[PDB]
Amino acid sequence: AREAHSQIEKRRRDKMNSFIDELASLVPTCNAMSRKLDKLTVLRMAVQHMSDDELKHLILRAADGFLFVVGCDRGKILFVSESVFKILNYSQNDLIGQSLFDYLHPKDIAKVKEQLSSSRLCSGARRSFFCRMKCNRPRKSFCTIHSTGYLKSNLSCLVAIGRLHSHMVPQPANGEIRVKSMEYVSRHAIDGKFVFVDQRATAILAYLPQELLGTSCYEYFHQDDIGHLAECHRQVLQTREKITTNCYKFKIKDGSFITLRSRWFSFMNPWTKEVEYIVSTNTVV
Amino acid sequence: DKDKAKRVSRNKSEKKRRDQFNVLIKELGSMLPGNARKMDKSTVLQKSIDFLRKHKETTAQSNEEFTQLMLEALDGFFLAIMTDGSIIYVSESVTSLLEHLPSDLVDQSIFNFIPEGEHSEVYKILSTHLLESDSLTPEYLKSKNQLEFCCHMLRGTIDPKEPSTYEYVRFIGNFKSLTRVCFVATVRLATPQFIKEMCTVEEPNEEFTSRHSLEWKFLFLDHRAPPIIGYLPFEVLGTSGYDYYHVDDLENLAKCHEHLMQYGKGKSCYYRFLTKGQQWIWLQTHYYITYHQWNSRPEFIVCTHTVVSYAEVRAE
Amino acid sequence: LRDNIQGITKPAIRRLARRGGVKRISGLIYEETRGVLKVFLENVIRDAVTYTEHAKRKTVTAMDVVYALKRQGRTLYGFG
Amino acid sequence: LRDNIQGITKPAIRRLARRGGVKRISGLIYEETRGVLKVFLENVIRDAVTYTEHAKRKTVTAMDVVYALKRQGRTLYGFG
Amino acid sequence: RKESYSIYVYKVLKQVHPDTGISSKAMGIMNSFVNDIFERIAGEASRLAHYNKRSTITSREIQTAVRLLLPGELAKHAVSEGTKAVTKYTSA
Amino acid sequence: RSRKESYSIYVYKVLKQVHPDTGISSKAMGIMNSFVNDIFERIAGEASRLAHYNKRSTITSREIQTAVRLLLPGELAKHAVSEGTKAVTKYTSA
Amino acid sequence: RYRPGTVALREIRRYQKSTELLIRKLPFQRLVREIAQDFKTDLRFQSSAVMALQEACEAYLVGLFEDTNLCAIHAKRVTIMPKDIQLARRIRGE
Amino acid sequence: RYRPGTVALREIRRYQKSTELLIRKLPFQRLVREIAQDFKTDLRFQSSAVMALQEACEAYLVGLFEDTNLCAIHAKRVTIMPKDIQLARRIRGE
Amino acid sequence: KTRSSRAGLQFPVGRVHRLLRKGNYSERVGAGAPVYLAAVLEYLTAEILELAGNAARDNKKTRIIPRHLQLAIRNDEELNKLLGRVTIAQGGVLPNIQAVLLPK
Amino acid sequence: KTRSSRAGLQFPVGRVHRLLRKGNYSERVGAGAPVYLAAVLEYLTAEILELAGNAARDNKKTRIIPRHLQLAIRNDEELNKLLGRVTIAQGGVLPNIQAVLLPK
DNA sequence: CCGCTCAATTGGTCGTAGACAGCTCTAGCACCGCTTAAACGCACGTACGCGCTGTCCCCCGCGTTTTAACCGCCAAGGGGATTACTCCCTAGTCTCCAGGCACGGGTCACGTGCATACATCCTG
DNA sequence: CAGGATGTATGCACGTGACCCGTGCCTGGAGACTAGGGAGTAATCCCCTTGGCGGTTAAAACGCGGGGGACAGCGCGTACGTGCGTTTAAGCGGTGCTAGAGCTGTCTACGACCAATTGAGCGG
Repeated sequence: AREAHSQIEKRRRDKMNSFIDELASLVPTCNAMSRKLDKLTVLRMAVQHMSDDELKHLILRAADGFLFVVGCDRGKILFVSESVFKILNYSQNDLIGQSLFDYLHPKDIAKVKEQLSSSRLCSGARRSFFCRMKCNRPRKSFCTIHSTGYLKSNLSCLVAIGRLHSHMVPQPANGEIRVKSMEYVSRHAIDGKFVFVDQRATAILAYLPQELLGTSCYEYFHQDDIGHLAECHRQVLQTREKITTNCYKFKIKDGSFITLRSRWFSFMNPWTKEVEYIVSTNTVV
Repeated sequence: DKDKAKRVSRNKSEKKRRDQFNVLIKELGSMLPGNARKMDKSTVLQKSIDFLRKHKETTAQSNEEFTQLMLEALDGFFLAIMTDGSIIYVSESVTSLLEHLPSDLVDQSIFNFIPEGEHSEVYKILSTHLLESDSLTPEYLKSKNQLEFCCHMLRGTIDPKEPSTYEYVRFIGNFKSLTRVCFVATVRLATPQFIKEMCTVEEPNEEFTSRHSLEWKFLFLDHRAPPIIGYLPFEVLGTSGYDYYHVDDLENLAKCHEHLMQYGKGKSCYYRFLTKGQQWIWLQTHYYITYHQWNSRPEFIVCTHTVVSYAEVRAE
Repeated sequence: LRDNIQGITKPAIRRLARRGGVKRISGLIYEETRGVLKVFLENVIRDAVTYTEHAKRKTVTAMDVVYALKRQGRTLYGFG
Repeated sequence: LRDNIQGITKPAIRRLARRGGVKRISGLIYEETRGVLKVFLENVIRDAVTYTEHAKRKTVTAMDVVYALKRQGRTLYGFG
Repeated sequence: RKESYSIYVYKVLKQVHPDTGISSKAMGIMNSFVNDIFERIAGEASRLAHYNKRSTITSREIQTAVRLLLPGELAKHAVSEGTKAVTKYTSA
Repeated sequence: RSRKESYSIYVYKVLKQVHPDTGISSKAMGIMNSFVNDIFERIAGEASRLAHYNKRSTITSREIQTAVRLLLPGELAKHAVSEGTKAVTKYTSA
Repeated sequence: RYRPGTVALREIRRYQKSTELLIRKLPFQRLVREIAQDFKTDLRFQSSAVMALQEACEAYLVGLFEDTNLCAIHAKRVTIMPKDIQLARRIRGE
Repeated sequence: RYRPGTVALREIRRYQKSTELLIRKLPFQRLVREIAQDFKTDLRFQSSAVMALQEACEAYLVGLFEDTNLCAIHAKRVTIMPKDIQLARRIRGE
Repeated sequence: KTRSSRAGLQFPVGRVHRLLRKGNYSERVGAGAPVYLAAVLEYLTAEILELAGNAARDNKKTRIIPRHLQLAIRNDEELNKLLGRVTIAQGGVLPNIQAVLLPK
Repeated sequence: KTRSSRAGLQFPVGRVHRLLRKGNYSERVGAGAPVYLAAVLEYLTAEILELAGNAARDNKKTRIIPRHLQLAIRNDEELNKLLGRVTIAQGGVLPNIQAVLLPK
């Protein structure tokens, strides 16, 4: 019985050796080598030895804005796509090897430093922010760029696409088809101060998130609509029920007004039975 | 002092060699197709032998991170349909943009989602275009196969009572023959989506833990949350848990928490959480309450958060 | 309340030590003894209370003290 | 069987004492240790045998040793 | 209703010391003693039956428990007493 | 042939969820089996007495929780009680 | 006056002969409640429970003192030190 | 020559590090039979039973030795005496 | 006829039998089991009472008190081993003083 | 489906239930009791194995041996309280050396 | 001592836990031959245990003063103990099938032996 | 710098020791269902603990004196530790035999259970 066992071990050794030599035969370097390579070396060389282009065109033709890569340690631009010349009018040679902070607006640089900070691309590494970037051809010295991307590992960097969205809304919905309008979410203190605002608001309101937070919605509401909106505000504080406003004008960064309609409610935290904030969903008319 | 560890140095060295071999076996096996556990080393090498044969042949006869990034920035998805309108493939990103599962689109007619007044445009685009390729030039490179057109598409929904709602999208793509002729395009929403819902979890299962005060403020956040929610513990501590919840889900969660206040234990409804990366992620949470021994009254809430798929949310 | 451990007076400790056959006591003993007694009481009380809580009672009975001592390896006779 | 207690050698005792962290041993310890061991071992055996007798068996099992140790507050893991 | 051994303890005391009475405090001690020994034997007998896969308790388990639980001199007497009691009981 | 129950399956699985890169010796496994039955008896015994002391005829999570609070050190008891609470909650809810 | 140690031997004989509690009852009751309040407030206590605790506590401390006395004697000391108590406690399993 | 006590330290470290039985197994097995014959002659033993006894015995003695060592140290001594063993056994109520 | 009487015992066989059936000690209890046990309980009880009665007499008392039970149990080495972990309410302690404490 | 699966437990709730229903611990066993206990057993098991796995790696081992279980138990104050009187086959000891013995 | 149960005991019926007879193989008991690490006995050196002197300061004994403890009384009412009804929880029953377990075959980790080449070193 | 000789380390093959997968498979877990006893609950009571009021008093707090005990320092010698050679019996690896452990099947005497009777035990 012991003899059978021992020869089974021989069979195992023989089978392994047979496969190691066979594995070696598939590696050009191992096959070219005259000498009988050791088992460790064969395996090392074997692991070294171990459509997408169609998709590349499919996605690139649909591409918009520009890709850029910026280092987290210094804000240095490591790469940018040629399409950036359409948007910022700077060339690849003007941006690469220079700090992104040299092109960002001073108020947005602080936000980018925070965005670049760490916390198949995973959502945890995901970053998305609006910022103002300098243009080679000029307030018009800057344009508002939406930057969305993920943090990537020697120098850590953000890989993101910068997109220059139109402040105008192209192709209005047809009356025949029920089409979802543009929307943004914001939340307000009891006195109407922004305590939260999203990027959709910035695309719609032109104001970047830091330009809205800590200010009253009444600073942007048109006085013709404030009387109505103020009534909705006074009422919404009294109820959990959603109150929908009429269409109203809201001031945007470029100094113009746009027409919005919004649904408001006062959210109560059941643990304290207290209103945390006014919650608003705004809709573009 | 007395000489020692001579035997240990030799035994360690012999063992070190065995460890090096074991590392290479693991590495070699890891790259294989048809990966399985409990394979013997002989099987690992045999599959590695066959893999190298297949790898050399397939590469001789022949972008992910970029493609994901560009699709998200564009607020778009790949969509491929037959001339007959039947959908053959769609990128998962469509679920975040139009709330459609791949299972809702694939094998279905595209005209089920296009408004009836726009059917003729897409039927014309599919039916008018015909091309036979030569043996030298790939179809995608031919300007004849490249096409750009726009149409509306119906959105999916969790609650079917919601009135039919559509999105205007642009198709940028090319015609390709399959072993019939399909059209494949990146579909971009004309209306930008600066915030979207994560509908599929990148891992089969993931979880994170937190503790909350009797005001529902964060008392604790574990090391597992930040990879999921993007926030480090100090970024959430002292803030209300509600600050991260979706506008519609705030009310349903309040009801769930009221139930928890009543029984001290339970499970939440499905809800969305706003990540630092500005994505809404669908979650479901298990809760229990811990009590102050002196009087057996509540002191804090312990929360176990499970990330869930859009399909799981809509299923119940 | 508080500070009732000091209610275990030096003489009270002397008497106990004498029953134990102790002829002479250092001053450091008295504080040490109080510490030990406090722990002992905490152990018995914690268990006696635990029994009381399980029974959903608010009054601690001698039987709970007995059950606490029994599980601790100490058996006391004459209290039911 | 006699004098098998001598089977517990002085070196064996030294080594056990070393495992107990003992640096230095008086000569009287070796016999004292044998005496104490004899008693401890006897107490366990008497119980193990008693279990065996109750079981109406002629062979003592490890389980009887475990039970004998268990009731004596010498719970042992690894033998079931 | 509550039960005690005070009747039986008293009767036993009069067998050994007819001239002697018992205090209520001492009686409390004796009742605790009887219940404690009952628990010790009943517990040991239960474990013995368990270890031998027996569902029934017999005099063998108790005798064994007595031999295990009691000191040598007490065990010898207690066993003879139990043996006599069962023998007499069976005969009567 | 006869069959004997063991916890070896479950002890193994638990380790694989904690330290997947490690295994268990046969002696260590025998020790863990000895440990599980010991603790089981301690809890089941304590729970039995608690039912007796309160003239109850049924063992519930309350007896076990109490036995756990009595038997374990406070740190382990807190965790063990929470785990027992969660397991029952999840089970009864499904 | 008597030379020190003579009175102690008289006291030892007296207290060993005695059975009554050597510790003051009311201070003890306050101490019990002071401790018990930490596990649960608004507790009530039977007078029998208090006596049970006092009897158990004195028996415990006296037993500890006996072992403590032996330790001091073993060290060829008459006066007992905290270190004698700590050793006895450690050996006893505390 | 190694100075007195340097060997003992190496031995302590070595024996504490190891897990092997220190008592010679056959002598032990005979000792078990030598005692067991007093309760019942013509008695047989499982080999595992003998090892179980030995492991319990060595563990017991080691525990006793550690307490004994503390007693000698408490006395400001290094050498352990039978007196130190007897004290430890008395304190543990053996 | 009373089972206790058949066994020649003072202790109640019926109560013991019931107590063995209670407590969940077993699924079944042998008829001779409570008889054997009652004899043991009675025997041990008698040993303590007899010794305690002597202690009472030594103290010139005609009634047993916990002090007497304590002395009897602690003086008898077999009972001391059996009940060495037991505490007796108002038992006091044995009058033991170490010789090293005595004057010389 | 197994109750253990329904409770998210690894331990055999069905086995635990049988073991609680047997052994005469009570006349009846609550349906939730086995689940609660299985969770406790699993928790304690995990705590020991977690420490043991560290002990193995701290010594460059990939295999848990009795020594690791002993070391884990004696180093962990709570486990040593629970298992302080327990002896382990080939358990070994903590490397306790008194300062008076050490060179200085 | 007096009154009144219903706990204790009788005498059945019933199902089965254990005793009993029997067989099957396991592990222990008994013994030998050979290897050599542990065990024994002896020689030599000194660190450690022990006894002793001599400070020096800590505790014990005693008195006197002051404080809370015991003892006794009281009332307030809360909580444990009790009895009465509902119903729902799990033991008990029957059934089905797959998860955990044992046995066989096969595989991996280990030291240990050996071949072999390279490090190195002695002298020309 | 060369060649022959010696040792370190690399590399492999070797079988044993430890280990796991597969196949079988059946036992025991889970599911469905019911019966009726246990537990939960409401409604009640009234015994015991809480709490205070007041006085008497021993017990506790505090202060001082001075002898006794704890302790440090010093010296003595010897019982112990350390090293060595010699020996032996413990380990190890066998062989050889079967008493006893352990499981299988039969059948009984046994205790559980219930209806009936009665007189030892409990309240006052």
